[PDB]
Amino acid sequence: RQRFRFGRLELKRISGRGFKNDEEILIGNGTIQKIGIWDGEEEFHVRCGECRGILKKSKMKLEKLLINSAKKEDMRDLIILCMVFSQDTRMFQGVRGEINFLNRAGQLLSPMYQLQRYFLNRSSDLFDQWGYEESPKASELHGINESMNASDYTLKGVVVTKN
Ligand SMILES: Nc1nc2c(ncn2[C@@H]2O[C@H](COP(=O)(O)OP(=O)(O)O)[C@@H](O)[C@H]2O)c(=O)[nH]1
Repeated sequence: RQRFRFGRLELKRISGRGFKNDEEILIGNGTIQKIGIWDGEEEFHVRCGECRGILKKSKMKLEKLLINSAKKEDMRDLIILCMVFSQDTRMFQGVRGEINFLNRAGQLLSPMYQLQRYFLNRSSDLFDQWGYEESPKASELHGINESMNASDYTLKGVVVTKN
C-alpha cells in the first residue's frame, strides 16, 4: 500500500481493490468520452495540503468522505479532488463548460486529470450539481456547506471531523 498521487490529491490505500474498464461516459456538456471506470469498493487515506481525510468509493460513486478541520482552501480542494477521483455520476454531470482531451498539438490528455483541472476552477458548479443532505446529528461529526462552513446541511457523503 504505497502513497500515490492524483494531481494535487495524495492517496494511500486502506482496503479494497478496483478493476478498471473503459466506458463511454455522457458528461454534462452533452459530449461522450471514453473513460477508464474503476469497479469495486475501495477505501483510501487522502490528503490535499494540510487537510487529511478518508475516502470510500464504489463504481462511479463517492460512498463517504471523512475529512478533518483544516485550512478552508485545503478542505475545499480535497473535497473537489475526492469527488473527481470517485468518478461519481454527479461529478460527470457537473461539467457544463468545454473540456479538451487533446492539446493544441494534438497530443493525448488524461480524461481524469482534465476533469481535475476543470473542477478545481469550477467548484460552485460541482457543489450545486452534487446536492446536499442533512448534517449528522452526532456531536463528534459536523456538516459542511459550499462555503466550507459548519452548516445544518452538508455536501452529500461529506462530513467533517475534529476528533
Ligand atoms: N479507484 C482507484 N483509482 C485509481 C487507482 N489507481 C489509479 N487510479 C485513478 O485512475 C485514473 C487513471 O486514469 P489515467 O491516468 O488517464 O489512465 P487511463 O485510465 O488508462 O487513461 C487516475 O485518475 C488515478 O487517480 C486505484 O487503485 N483505484
